[PDB]
Amino acid sequence: EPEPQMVLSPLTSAAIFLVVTIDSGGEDTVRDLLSDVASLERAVGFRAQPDGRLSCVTGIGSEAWDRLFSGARPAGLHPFRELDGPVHRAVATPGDLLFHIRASRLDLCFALATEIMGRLRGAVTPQDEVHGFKYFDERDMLGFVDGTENPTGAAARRAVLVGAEDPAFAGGSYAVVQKYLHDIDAWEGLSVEAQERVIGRRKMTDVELSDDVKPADSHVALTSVTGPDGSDLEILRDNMPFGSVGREEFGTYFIGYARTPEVTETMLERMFLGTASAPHDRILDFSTAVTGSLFFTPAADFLEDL
Ligand code: HEM
Ligand SMILES: [Mg+2]
Ligand SMILES: [Mg+2]
Ligand SMILES: [Mg+2]
Repeated sequence: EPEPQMVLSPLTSAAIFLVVTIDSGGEDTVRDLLSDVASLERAVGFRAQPDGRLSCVTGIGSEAWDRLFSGARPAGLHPFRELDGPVHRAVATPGDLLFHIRASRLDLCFALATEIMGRLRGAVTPQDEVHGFKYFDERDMLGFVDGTENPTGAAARRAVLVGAEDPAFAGGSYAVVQKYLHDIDAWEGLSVEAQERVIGRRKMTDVELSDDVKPADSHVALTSVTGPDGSDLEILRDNMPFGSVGREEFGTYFIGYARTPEVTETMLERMFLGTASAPHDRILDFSTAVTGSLFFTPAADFLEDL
């Protein structure tokens, strides 16, 4: 019965991440926009189907939820949890609404962002806006393939969609965003083999390092999580490169979706606070988080019915 938003998108070479705060008294304008956001997605995207692949996933933050709605809330919806590691910090930054806009073309993303922001004029203040672009063969700004071990099909739906554990919000998901900037000069001072040690995969061929070679403080080791029952705890990432050459800004826009924030926050805790065998994730020695926000992306029928 409950239809998910397009959390599980086919691959898209362009994206706009829009994060805004809701102004005092902007709630009615926001509720009106939420009830139309699927209609606007069809209005912009339909004429470019099937290759356009335009979608918007709309998220609401914990504080914004309690300003917009009354009664029961999604069981896991809280402000992003700031992590204060001995070396690396995951900052919490303002954000009430997320529009995760993806397509095969930036123009479609741009036109939908314009229609959305057009309707929210006078009710919201811009916080963050990133225009993301596919970078060669699905690489990120560190020169590694990014997305390889994402779950797909049924395994992806089981990892990202709320079900019987929170029935009133079935078909929703939890999105965590962090905008990362990379120290490309420091990164380029490492050999390819030193970089592979940091990530935990081979750079050109994208083959995972063997169990006896993969460092405990590699990115892949610390973001590989097995639950008590033995099965892998997974998230769905759609990381997007961005930047500005004049400002020497070379970034990764991280977005991770999970059926509970506990899986994503377990990964972040291992990365920023480490484990018995790792001080922290070596990727953070080349990567600074400058935002951090958590959102609930409800079933599409929750937004339509407002
Ligand atoms: C800081 C910028 C980031 C970059 C540049 C980055 C890059 C990558 C790369 C290159 C891989 C290996 C290929 C793949 O399977 O996708 C990877 C894997 C992964 N990343 Fe990250 N990542 C970043 C942040 C994060 C964060 C913040 C999390 C979680 C909160 C995360 C979770 C994962 C997971 C779950 C995998 C799959 C590991 C596995 O099961 O094999 N990443 N990432
Ligand atoms: Mg990609
Ligand atoms: Mg530099
Ligand atoms: Mg694995």
